[PDB]
Amino acid sequence: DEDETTALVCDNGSGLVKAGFAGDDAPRAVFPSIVGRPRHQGVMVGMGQKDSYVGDEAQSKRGILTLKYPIEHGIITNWDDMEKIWHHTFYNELRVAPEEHPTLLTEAPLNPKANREKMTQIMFETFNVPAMYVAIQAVLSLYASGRTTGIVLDSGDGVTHNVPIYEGYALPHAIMRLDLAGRDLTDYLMKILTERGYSFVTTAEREIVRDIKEKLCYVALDFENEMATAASSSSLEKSYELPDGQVITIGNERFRCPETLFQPSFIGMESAGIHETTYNSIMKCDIDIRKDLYANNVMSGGTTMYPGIADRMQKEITALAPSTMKIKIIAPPERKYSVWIGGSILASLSTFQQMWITKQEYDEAGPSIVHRKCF
Amino acid sequence: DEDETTALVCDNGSGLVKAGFAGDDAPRAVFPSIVGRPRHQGVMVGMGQKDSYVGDEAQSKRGILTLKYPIEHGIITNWDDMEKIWHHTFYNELRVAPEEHPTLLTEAPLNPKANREKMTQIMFETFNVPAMYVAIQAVLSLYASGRTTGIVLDSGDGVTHNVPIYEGYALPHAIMRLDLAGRDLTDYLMKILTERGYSFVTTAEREIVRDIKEKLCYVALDFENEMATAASSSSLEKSYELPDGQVITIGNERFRCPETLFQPSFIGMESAGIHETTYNSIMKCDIDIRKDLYANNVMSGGTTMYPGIADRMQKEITALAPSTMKIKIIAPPERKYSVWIGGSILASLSTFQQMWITKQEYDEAGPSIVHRKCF
Amino acid sequence: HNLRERYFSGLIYTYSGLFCVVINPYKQLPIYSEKIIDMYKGKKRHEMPPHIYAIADTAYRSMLQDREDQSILCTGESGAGKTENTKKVIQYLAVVASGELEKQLLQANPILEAFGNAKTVKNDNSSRFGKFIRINFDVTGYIVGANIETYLLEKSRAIRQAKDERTFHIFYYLIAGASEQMRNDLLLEGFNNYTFLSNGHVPIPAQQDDEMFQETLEAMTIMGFTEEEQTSILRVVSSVLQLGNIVFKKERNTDQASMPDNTAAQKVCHLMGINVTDFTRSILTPRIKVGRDVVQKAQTKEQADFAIEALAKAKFERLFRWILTRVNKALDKTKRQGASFLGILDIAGFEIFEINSFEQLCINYTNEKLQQLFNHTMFILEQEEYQREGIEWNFIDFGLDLQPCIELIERPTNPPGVLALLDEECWFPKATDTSFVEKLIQEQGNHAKFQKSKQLKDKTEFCILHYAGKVTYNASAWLTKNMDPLNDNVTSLLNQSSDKFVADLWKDVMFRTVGQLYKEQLTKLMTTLRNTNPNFVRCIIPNHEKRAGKLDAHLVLEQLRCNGVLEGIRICRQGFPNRIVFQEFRQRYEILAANAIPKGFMDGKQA
Repeated sequence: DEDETTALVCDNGSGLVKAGFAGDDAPRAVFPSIVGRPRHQGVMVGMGQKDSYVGDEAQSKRGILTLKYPIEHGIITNWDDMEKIWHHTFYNELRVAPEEHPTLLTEAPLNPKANREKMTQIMFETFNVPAMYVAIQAVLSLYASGRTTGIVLDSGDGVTHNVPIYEGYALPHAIMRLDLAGRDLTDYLMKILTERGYSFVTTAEREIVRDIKEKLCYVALDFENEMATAASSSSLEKSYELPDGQVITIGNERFRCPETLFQPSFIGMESAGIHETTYNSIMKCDIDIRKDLYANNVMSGGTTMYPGIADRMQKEITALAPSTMKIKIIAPPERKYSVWIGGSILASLSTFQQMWITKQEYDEAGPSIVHRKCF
Repeated sequence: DEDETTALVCDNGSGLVKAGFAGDDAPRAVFPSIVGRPRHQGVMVGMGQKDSYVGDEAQSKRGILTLKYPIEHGIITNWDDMEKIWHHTFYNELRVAPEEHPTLLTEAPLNPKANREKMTQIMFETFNVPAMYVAIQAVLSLYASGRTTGIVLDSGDGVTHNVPIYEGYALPHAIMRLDLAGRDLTDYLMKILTERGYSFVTTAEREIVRDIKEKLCYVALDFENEMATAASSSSLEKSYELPDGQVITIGNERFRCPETLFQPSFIGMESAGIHETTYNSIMKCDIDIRKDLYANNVMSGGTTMYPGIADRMQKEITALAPSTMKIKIIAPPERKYSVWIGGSILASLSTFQQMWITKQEYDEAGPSIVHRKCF
Repeated sequence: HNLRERYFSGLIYTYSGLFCVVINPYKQLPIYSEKIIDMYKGKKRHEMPPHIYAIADTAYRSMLQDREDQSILCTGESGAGKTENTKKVIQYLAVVASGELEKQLLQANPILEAFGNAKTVKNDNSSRFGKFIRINFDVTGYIVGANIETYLLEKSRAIRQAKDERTFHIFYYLIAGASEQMRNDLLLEGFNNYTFLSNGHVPIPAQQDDEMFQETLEAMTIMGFTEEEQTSILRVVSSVLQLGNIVFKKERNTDQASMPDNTAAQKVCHLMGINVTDFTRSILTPRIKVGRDVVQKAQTKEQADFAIEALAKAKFERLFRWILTRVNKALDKTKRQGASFLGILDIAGFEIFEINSFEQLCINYTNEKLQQLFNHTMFILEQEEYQREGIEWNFIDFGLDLQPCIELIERPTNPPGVLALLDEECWFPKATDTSFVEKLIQEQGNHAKFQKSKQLKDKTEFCILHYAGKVTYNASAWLTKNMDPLNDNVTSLLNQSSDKFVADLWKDVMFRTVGQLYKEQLTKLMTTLRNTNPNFVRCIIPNHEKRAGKLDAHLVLEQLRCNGVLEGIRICRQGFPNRIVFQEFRQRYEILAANAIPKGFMDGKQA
């Protein structure tokens, strides 16, 4: 559009996808990565007669629908429904053709090759984008924060990442590609709601639980105080109604979600947390250079939208440092979509001219061109 | 050229290159013959977009820096690092280009052809100096305190040197070019620190050790006694810490360095003693002449600037001599920089206009004009 | 020496290349009278010796007799012949045609002096804009209209000023000239108690904020401004001034909103009648316009005080724009055939100045594209020459001598051009003058007249080989006058004004940098010059101190190059500069190797 690349942007995380373009400081459109499809589609007495419920469209008649996720933890999983989402983002949400503007599809750092291929091929075979940057979902959170270096977190609904910006920036062993995100937060909220007695089995009810969380959730700076608070609906056991007559009373289970992000012990297996592999990224940086990234603990994502994410994550990372080194979280004026903001601002300066996969870049270098342009 | 030749002064040895101007009593800057070069210089939160860190600029970011050396052993070990050194000295520290500013550099006698060729070339191919001068490091320290005659041992943080002056001037077999500099005390310090448990491997840690040797260090008058004291943190076990919490309680190790000053064979080299080679360069003449050499043993340069140096060396030359010819040591009013100060004095003096390497001097007379002007 | 001894012998009006060099005495020489009106009515540029009336007839007879709209190019230092040559043509036409309406131009000009003219180096009452006075002619070529219009309103100057360059004079006219009664109606803090008027010259040199402020008020009235319309205008001057004082407190991380102490906002909002709290908090919390949504990623207080400077900039810009609007309301006749017209130019031409900055980059690049039209029409007349005879030589398009100087300022991406590198770094949610000079240096080769300065000078500075000659630019203070996060919430509040005339100014409510705005103002004045047969009048300094009968040919060529007329002369040279007539050749060269061809010989060619 404008005299920039003015490149379009699919801030396509795994729980949310943000349409937009360059010269902008905040997501143009937000629609969940969750694309939906009804259980009794056809004709019902209840439903609204659709097929591929791109985004929050999914969340509509969960009592009589089901809800898939074309991206799961940055793994762009259903690139048919992700094409639905890219159609949505550019062709529908942006309503400016992907086929016409350079687009920008955000991805988990170190995402599977297949998802990269989808993004590029699709911008260049389903959406015929002149030149699309498969942009690093975290590094965009970085660029939006007004920074180009530091601890680069993208935490939650969608997918969590942490890019270190040092002698290294992106390696299958340098960036935290944390599949621990608001998706796992949602799944755990579902499990504990079933524990209380709120049985949720279908992905429709899992998205019921996700919309619970993303609103009934708390980055538990102190999980246990508010947990006793939320054994009953005090301020932290909140209710959520599906319009079919379903009220969900979510106990400690609200803030039991983001703690899965930080402290995955809520689930019960042998795994790692967010701030931990975040510091794993910072640690590839030298002593002085882990010290360096500490300043810019840039953060974004879905769990960055639960109360305490800055305090929780920074308490943790400051602790995840030689005490000769303090750490500070950068909070964009919008985090969960600072992926979008950074991608679009990269699109704003000359920088997108340096970063897209061209349609030709794809058609020539296959979809591997993502790898050949941006991991 | 230039009645008071304004001649910039580069006290360049293995360690401290000292920057300054004609007719001054202390260098306008001091910075070792060390240039830092990081590992990968990535886009860090802490980075500099530069790779060439001249002097203590090498000592700065050792946590990621490898530290190369323009001069070692009075040998220019890197004229491009000596390009860095005179960019520093003159372009940076004197902040006046060695171009158009005569540069009364320093240079040890008996330096190999390479060092003189470099100094002149650097000065006339990186620095186009209208009038370079490399005067005798030792005779420069002589000219510092206002001397013209006497055996002037100069061991800067560069090479260890002594030019025994008498009714005339010294001999080539009676001139000390001791296999010694600040670098050697440094490396011995590194080894002996690793001995007790303060391990150093890289030029980062070795230059940690060099700044120790330059500062956490002491001319050992009773070396082994102090050693026993400083095998535990009692009286000379004095901690330098690498700022990651690397405690280096440099004990016996500190004054173990100036013991390599007086005994460079501690490292494994077959070199002689510093005060010993003073006595040697003394004896090589007639009774009256070798006696004049005996008399005035100006201890000068950086490595003769540790606590206890002058009288240690003086007891040395006395014990290391017959009782028929006495020996006395002069401590320059600024001894570590006495090389530089004599450079500055000769610069202000008419003598730089009688002794200097013109740019054309090198260009026509070959770089051997430094050989023709450095003695 | 022609120019010099001609002017000295009176001949201010020397032809040069193919231009009416007016080595301006700043006295309107009585070569504009009805006798010269008609001694040129019928007599285009080259028909008679060098005259704004030779060219004024080029214009007119193109207007009546060729039925072609016209534009008397009149370029050079502001007020260095501009009003001189402009009113020259104005009167030429006034008697050649039916002028009256341009007469309000002369009362527009003080207001233009107030809000559009900002002081400059080579002129004190200098139009820091370039205006054009379009005299609109009947099909009979009769002045039934005349409408003036100003472009290069250095809204930057409305906020941050240049050396020897006051703000738009009214800002000063306001504090000194607007009464302390007004100074409180206008909450007029002092000249430098206001963030703007930081320029040292409180009054215009050879002038005063008081008297030209009363020019401002009364002339606004003659244009149709009530002294309460004027006084809200002045509240705008002063509230723009207040804006720079309105600072929105920032935070360490990229955050959104803080300014508790909105007393300077209290002042801007008393003057503008807008709310102090809406103004403030919505500069704290503006809705950043990002796409399908206008999200409260509320501008970082970086962009908040940038929205402050933007409010002041665009506020005073539309102030003087509505002002020039009333200017043209009572200025032009609402009745006109105007089937032809004459846009006579009054711009600060190629400005050989000491401050060459955002406003001055835009001004010098403006004169670049203007003297491009000028030298291209010189190319037109040079081609007219070569086609007049049988001339196998049709030498280069001569305005092309200007082009590499021009995209140097213009290129917006694909490593971009100077003012548009500025524009890039203003498209950022933050301000990046560092990436601005990054782009300056990396792009100096992407320009063709970018003189990126030395290893140490280029780091924030550079040069731009302007057609004024190279002009060195330190592009480091441009984003602050160019970021322009014009707070649509606060500018809407300016429409939500309770000072209703203030609302009239910004009934119009982030990105869209001011570098692009000033390129826009260039292109406006450039089309006003070029849309016609560009009529060749030049405004030349024998002294920019506004002197008559005094000259050094130095200043002559200074303005010639500043009008491109030194370049236009080189360009006649770049073409066929001279033309030895056939019989001239026969006279001249019977003695010179004719030898069978006595002078006055028979064969035009063969002799």
